Amino acid sequence: ELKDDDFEKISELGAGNGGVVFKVSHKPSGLVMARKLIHLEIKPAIRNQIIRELQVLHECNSPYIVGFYGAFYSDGEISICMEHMDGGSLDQVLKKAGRIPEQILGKVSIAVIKGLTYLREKHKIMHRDVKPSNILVNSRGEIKLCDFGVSGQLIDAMANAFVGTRSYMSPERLQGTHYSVQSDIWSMGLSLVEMAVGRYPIPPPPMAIFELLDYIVNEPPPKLPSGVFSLEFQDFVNKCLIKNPAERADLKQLMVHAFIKRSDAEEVDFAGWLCSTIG
Amino acid sequence: EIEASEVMLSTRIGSGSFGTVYKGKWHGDVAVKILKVVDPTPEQFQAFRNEVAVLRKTRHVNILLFMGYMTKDNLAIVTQWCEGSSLYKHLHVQETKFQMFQLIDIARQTAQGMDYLHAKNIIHRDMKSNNIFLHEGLTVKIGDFGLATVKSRWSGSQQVEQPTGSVLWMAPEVIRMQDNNPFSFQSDVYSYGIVLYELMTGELPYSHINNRDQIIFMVGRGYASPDLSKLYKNCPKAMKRLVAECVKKVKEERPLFPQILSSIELLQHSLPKINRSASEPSL
Amino acid sequence: DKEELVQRAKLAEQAERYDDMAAAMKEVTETGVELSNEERNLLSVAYKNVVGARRSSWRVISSIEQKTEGSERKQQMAKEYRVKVEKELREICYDVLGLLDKHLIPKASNPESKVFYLKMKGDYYRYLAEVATGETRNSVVEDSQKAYQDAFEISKAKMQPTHPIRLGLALNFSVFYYEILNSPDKACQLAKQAFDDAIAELDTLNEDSYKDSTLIMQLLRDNLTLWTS
Amino acid sequence: DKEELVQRAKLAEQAERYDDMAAAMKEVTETGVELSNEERNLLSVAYKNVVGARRSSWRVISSIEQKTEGSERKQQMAKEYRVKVEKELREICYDVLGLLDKHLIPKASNPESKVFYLKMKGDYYRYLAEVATGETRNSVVEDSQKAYQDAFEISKAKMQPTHPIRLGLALNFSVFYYEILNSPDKACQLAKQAFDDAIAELDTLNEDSYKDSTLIMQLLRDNLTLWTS
Ligand SMILES: Nc1ncnc2c1ncn2[C@@H]1O[C@H](COP(=O)(O)OP(=O)(O)OP(O)(O)=S)[C@@H](O)[C@H]1O
Ligand SMILES: Nc1ncnc2c1ncn2[C@@H]1O[C@H](COP(=O)(O)OP(=O)(O)OP(O)(O)=S)[C@@H](O)[C@H]1O
Ligand SMILES: O=C(NOCCO)c1ccc2cncn2c1Nc1ccc(I)cc1F
Ligand SMILES: [Mg+2]
Ligand SMILES: [Mg+2]
Repeated sequence: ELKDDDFEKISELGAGNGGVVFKVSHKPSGLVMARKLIHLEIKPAIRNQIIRELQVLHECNSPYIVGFYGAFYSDGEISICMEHMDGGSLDQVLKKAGRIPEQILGKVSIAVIKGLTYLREKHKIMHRDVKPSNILVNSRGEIKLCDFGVSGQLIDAMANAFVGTRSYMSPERLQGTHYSVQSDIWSMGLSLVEMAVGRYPIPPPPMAIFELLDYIVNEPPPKLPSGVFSLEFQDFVNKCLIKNPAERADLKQLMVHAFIKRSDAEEVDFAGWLCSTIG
Repeated sequence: EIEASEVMLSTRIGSGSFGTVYKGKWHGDVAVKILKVVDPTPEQFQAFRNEVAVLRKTRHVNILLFMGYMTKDNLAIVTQWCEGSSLYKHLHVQETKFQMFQLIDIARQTAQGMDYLHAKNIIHRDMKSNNIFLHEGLTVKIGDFGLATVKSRWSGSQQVEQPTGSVLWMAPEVIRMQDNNPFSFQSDVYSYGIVLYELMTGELPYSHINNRDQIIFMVGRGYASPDLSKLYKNCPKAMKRLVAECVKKVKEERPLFPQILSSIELLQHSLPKINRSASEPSL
Repeated sequence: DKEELVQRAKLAEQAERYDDMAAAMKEVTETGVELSNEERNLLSVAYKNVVGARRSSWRVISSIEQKTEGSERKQQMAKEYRVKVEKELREICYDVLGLLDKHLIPKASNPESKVFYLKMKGDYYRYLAEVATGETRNSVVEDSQKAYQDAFEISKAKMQPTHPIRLGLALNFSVFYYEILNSPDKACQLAKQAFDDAIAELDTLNEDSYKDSTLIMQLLRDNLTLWTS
Repeated sequence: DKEELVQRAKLAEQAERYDDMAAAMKEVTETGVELSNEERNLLSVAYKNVVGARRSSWRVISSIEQKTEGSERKQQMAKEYRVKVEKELREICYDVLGLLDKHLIPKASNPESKVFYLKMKGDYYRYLAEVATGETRNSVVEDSQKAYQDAFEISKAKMQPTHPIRLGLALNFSVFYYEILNSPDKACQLAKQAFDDAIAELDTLNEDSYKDSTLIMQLLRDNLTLWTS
């Protein structure tokens, strides 16, 4: 198994509302992994249940899903051990590059759809957290998903967290409603929009998190600025950012959408561009 | 301020919304919270020291002692250590079984402490179950009060003026941020009412919601309120009336804390000794 | 006086006694005066708890009867007790319907009230159906079908897609389709359609009725996945 | 035959149907057959549930009765309804007392069983004393005191202080002292003595006697904590 003592932290990869992830080395194996510590105060039975639910991640093997080695509870914190992602998160790259190139955005959308359909098919799991900070990249050019809702009890525990700044919640999910994968698709669309423009698009060209939610519930969905993007991409994102879940395209429609096909046909040196924009 | 060489940091305790708590031994056992603010603005630092002085001025039984601050080991604040576990741990993590009069007395002590703070024009934002400790078995100790200028970030010489901390105890009128200064006495009253709900239910409000943003939106819209159906059956009727009055969506509807204390005293007067006795179970 | 009888029924409700409550409300119904919106809720809840207790009892009795799997007098006595409690439930439901098809459905000015009462009628016919096995099952099943359909027409006609009454009617009818008629495809279709129609008009949700709306919505979601498996 | 009625009572228990179990046990004991531990335990459980529901209801009714005295004649019918509840409350206890007088007390060949039956008699007299007022209350409590004292001597002479029945007897006696006699010091002294004896004679119980005994001791500590403050 995995225990606290077997890891020597190398660095702090980052910190979000939920917790903090450290790039550490597993001493018995000598490999660098990422260990996410989430602080929470729950009963030991809940902790055991959450560990058991996270044990499912052993067989969730996909080129579009981050790796996983184990999880344990050391002291008031749940520790999650996953493979180390060299490129970090797409939010980091958005901090590096002003705005993502459209070809790379297409490749990103292809990877995200592949991951979401892999989850919904072989695990019946909804990500529930499709965000720029939750998509990870590698030095070899791979794109993968992390921080998806495998453990329901863990989600219930994280329901007790501190207020946020920005949100990637589909308006149906804010309205106490859920349309299976359409909400994850809406999150994907908002992530691609926020990556295309060099800003958070919800206050379209600051506002409190409540005002952001009120806007994304009671206002028209954001759109890419026309004239600086191809038509297939704008149509794809307008399909993804649809208020009505039924009219919102599912995974199958997006897979054969024109923008996705155009992105798949194109050859993009994603690894080289990443190395350039992050050094 | 306080010299960092005087204090000695023991093993870490945990992390919170705006700081990380370690055990210290300066002039006895203390708690040192390392603040997350990295580069305090000079105006921010001056306001921080003003609030620190005001907090050192406080002296009450149900509120922890605020020793002072230090600027050497980053920016940190020193408070009186309490060995007793937090009320949140007792109700939820420990699921400690409290009798009805015990909970009434806990609520009365907490109301006394909050009344002390509000008598001094100190707004204990982030007032909640983790900020309440059961010192010496049943004494209530209130912590992490005030500190407006540190919990909220600062955009240079201007405070960010955005909500922070746990949302379950967050008042609706402060979730909306419909005013630049939504923090006042009534927000504390609402947070205290949520604490009362946890006491009288033993469970967190909005257990059916498992997304924080959904909670934010629904509470801000008024579409969700703590359901009083979870309240304990043995809970006195006036107690349920009080916990209903405290969590009123209307800001002006929530009563002030002197009224809270008066109501709790009347409840303790009316508290009979009939249902209190428990008989043999159907073993 | 009507107010004293309603206060007594509410008091028995607060006392967790659901026999003096049901009788008190039936006596109120026997007055032959039209109910108000508040008073209807007490009647519904009381006769709902009365029926649910016997339903749970019947479920556990039937589970034990299918669990024993032996050859002795215990199974016969369990069957006798099952038919006893079943007869009690039948009497309860028949008293309910006679109270309904003689004072409430015939005299209901408000169409919403008629939707409510036809919903009740279908629900109690379903309760009679799930226990009655044989030739008589087909009659109560079809009567429940007619009550549900008549309620559904009025709901689709003059009811909001987000009103709790209509959502509950849709849920009840989907459960009736899935369990009684054993037609999962059409039940799933009805649930999906009701889900979508409620999703469309989510912005129109006042403080008067919000918790019930999302509660029934989550129940519909749960039923959906339960059946899509 | 006897086992058939035992199975019927068990089935009524599983079905949450208690009045059926109460009658099914009252007919069992009416014969006067040799009573085993399980057989008497089921009767105690059934009767206890039936009267507990109604006594909780009465506590609620009496609490509501004193909610507001400055009103019209709404309390007039409330007190009559409470009288109705007591009429449906005293007579069951009297039936149990007559049952205990019929076979239970004479058909006792084990002092433990006599302790248990006298404990039950005192418990139900205590329940009657709560509703009973005036000289009636004193008349009832004089019987419960004597039953409790005759139970305590046999419990001390024949059973270990750690015995769960004896622990429960001490607990119930303490409760009666506190609630009716309003003698909190004597109740506290008795409870402390019983708990101290239980601690002094510990870690000698059977494997089965490791949950009930601990639960009774925990409840004793809870009562001690309540009465100290
Ligand atoms: N396997 C990994 N490799 C590299 N960096 C990682 C890895 N996992 C997480 N991170 C980093 O962890 C940082 C914090 O992300 P999370 O802890 O998942 O919370 P989050 O993405 O910030 O979501 P919120 O809403 O802000 S809490 C991200 O910005 C990533 O850079
Ligand atoms: N005065 C104190 N003495 C001892 N431990 C404390 C004290 N205050 C807080 N703690 C501990 O510090 C950890 C985190 O507490 P905090 O940092 O105050 O965060 P919080 O109390 O959960 O909520 P906030 O809004 O961040 S104060 C928990 O394990 C507490 O038990
Ligand atoms: O970490 C989480 N979120 O972080 C950002 C906000 O979602 C997270 C959130 C919910 C959740 C439910 N069950 C596990 N959960 C998480 N952990 C997690 C799961 C799978 C992998 I692979 C890696 C992980 F870190
Ligand atoms: Mg994250
Ligand atoms: Mg704290």
